[PDB]
Amino acid sequence: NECLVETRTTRISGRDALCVDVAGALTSDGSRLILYPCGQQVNQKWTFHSDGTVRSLGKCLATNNSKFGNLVVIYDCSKLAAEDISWDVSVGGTIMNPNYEDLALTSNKATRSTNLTMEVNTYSASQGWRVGNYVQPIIGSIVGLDDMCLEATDGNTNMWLEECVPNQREQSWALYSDGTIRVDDNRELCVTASSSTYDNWKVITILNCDGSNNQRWVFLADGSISTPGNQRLAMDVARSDVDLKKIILHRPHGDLNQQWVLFY
Amino acid sequence: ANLRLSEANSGTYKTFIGRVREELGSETYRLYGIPVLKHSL
Amino acid sequence: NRFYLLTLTSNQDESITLAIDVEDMVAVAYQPAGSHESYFFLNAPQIAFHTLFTDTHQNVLNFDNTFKSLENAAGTTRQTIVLGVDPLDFAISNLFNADPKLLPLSFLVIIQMVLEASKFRFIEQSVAYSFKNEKTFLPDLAIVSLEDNWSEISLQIQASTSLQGLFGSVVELYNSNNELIEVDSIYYPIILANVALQLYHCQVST
Ligand SMILES: CC(=O)N[C@@H]1[C@@H](O)[C@H](O)[C@@H](CO)O[C@H]1O
Repeated sequence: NECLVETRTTRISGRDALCVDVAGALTSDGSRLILYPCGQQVNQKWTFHSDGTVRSLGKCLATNNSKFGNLVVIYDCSKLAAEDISWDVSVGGTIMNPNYEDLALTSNKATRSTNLTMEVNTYSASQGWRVGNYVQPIIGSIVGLDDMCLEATDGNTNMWLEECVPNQREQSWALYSDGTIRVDDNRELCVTASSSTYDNWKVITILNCDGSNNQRWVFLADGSISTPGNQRLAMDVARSDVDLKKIILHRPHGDLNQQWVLFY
Repeated sequence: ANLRLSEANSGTYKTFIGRVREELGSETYRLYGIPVLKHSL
Repeated sequence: NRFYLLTLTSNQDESITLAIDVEDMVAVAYQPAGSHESYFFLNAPQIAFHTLFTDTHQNVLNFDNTFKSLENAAGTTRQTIVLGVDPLDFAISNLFNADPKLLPLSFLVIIQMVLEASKFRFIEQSVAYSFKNEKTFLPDLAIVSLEDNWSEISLQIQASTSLQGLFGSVVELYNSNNELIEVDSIYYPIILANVALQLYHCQVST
């Protein structure tokens, strides 16, 4: 037991709980990587090294606009430039190269076998990743003020606080590796920040999961349910008043109406 | 840091636990947002 | 200084002062208010005896503050010991009157509902429900696995600063239906949003 960890072999799961997969287990320099259903396959095993590289099949994950354009690929650590194979993982689920600051690891589609790319970082739910060996959605209740539970109301189209009822289906949420919070009874449906407003703040509702930057959330150590990246906002119970039936997206202040607990 | 059970609901319990965390957790030393226990009081 | 005093008062207005070692966050000793006796765990630090309740006659207990020792002395596991409002009231009472039969059980109740609750949000919230609904519960693997792995989770969090939020070792935690969740990184809300205080192991930074 030691506070320096040298290398670690784990998995990376992203959009729609799918995994980062080196396409058809290919070993060649320039073999491209795709989103694919998670399994124990060697090409879904990713090893992180203290040098900052992230590797499968003994080769390094890499991005270079001159050589590969927009596409993310595995390539030899000896051959490639040290700039192009170094990586950073953030608590909010962003995987990115420190040299290519505007860009972030992306899956432009939710479907399997889709080539992974380095797009412009909008902190979108298609740019959200969980590094870790447990890839499954984490299912629980989400508890706010007055020990009340978030409930999916109006045929899974709105969201607000109700008195907790154990094993009520509409009070169960599934937290996915992409940072989406999804209706347990319908996994095509995401907690989303709407265009509709209350007191000039976006109201939170349930819409179809579309991989936007309105449907990516991170549970932080401060007890907030927040948007990733800068210009951060938090989920909050409007006016600390459960009777308003309105959850809105507010500037973070860490008060009770912005505090939540995952009851798993 | 007191807890009275006659004057006790969910809200006062949470406030009490909140104060224990305040007093035992470092004001400046945090990792990923999570406080490390204080070296002294 | 090192020891954090803390008072709990029952429905019968009997109050006790409990001392916590800030280094481990463990209970070391306690005194019933207006009493000539105090009671120290067998493994209380030397400094506890030196500095706390020197006013009083310091008695040393038959067990230590580890969960195993407490379970052994209570004759039962944390997985069968009821928590809630009335259990806490009973526990405070039994410490106050120094009832030798029920001391270890009473400590298990108080430690979980105060110290373990302070460490984890999941435990805090479980206890808060028992207050609001006035309904007792028995901890299962979700609570127990958090209690047992706190030190290890704290270590892995510090260790994770050296390699992109990845743990040096797997921690085995459970959800409310007793399903295993093997955690090997900080990128799980059951760690990052749960752990409210961490044990110091190493001098690291984020
Ligand atoms: C799913 C996908 O994008 N597949 C394409 C494939 O259709 C294309 O012909 C090939 C070049 O051989 O490169 C792959 O990335």
